[PDB]
Amino acid sequence: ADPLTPAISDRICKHMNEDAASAIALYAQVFGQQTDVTMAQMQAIDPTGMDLVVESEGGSKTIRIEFEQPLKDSEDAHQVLIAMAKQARSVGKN
Amino acid sequence: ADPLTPAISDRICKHMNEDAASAIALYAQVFGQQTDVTMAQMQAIDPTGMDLVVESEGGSKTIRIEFEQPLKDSEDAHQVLIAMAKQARSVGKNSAENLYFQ
Ligand code: HEB
Repeated sequence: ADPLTPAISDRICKHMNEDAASAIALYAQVFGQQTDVTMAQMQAIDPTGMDLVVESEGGSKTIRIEFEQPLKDSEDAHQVLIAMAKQARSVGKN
Repeated sequence: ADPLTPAISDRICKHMNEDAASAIALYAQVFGQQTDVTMAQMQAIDPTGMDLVVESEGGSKTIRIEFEQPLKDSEDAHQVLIAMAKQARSVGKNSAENLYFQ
């Protein structure tokens, strides 16, 4: 139940970039409305949103995705990210 | 750098059964040599191995997967589990098919 400190953010991003690099690209494609996503890495996460580095058509744009509900702790972030991954996977397969 | 205590095992297994249920089935399929796995849940994890409950059309079999290298801490476990999931996915991409001739 750790608060979303910058130290926690770097930890979440570090692990998210290696374990769920697939989900990060889906975030950029579905919620970030990015086409032709090659790679996507998480740069930061805070209570109100997350920042993604999206590689596309030989170009590295950084986008920001705002959570509808503000996050309070690490567990809150965990639950939103898992749900967003499911929502993204459903839309991508269709 | 948390040691792999029984309390840590319960936490890892809980999260792995929630966010990684797909990868635990690949563990049963690839490393556990189980064919036609319906569901697979992780029951326990310790430095020398992990215990899986594998359901295969009403089988509910408990198998044990022994790690090549003993785990040292929770970070080591984290790394090992990810590589095993990637490896399991890779072998799955090299698909096998019964072969028949014209
Ligand atoms: C933040 C919070 C968190 C935490 C603490 C964690 C922790 C963890 N984890 Fe995690 N994960 C996560 C969040 C997380 N996580 C996510 C979000 C994901 C995603 C899922 C998907 O992909 O969708 C994962 C995912 C995951 C997976 C899957 C991947 C693949 O692809 O296969 C695995 C195996 C893991 C492991 C793990 C471990 C061992 C641990 C302990 C250290 N993970």
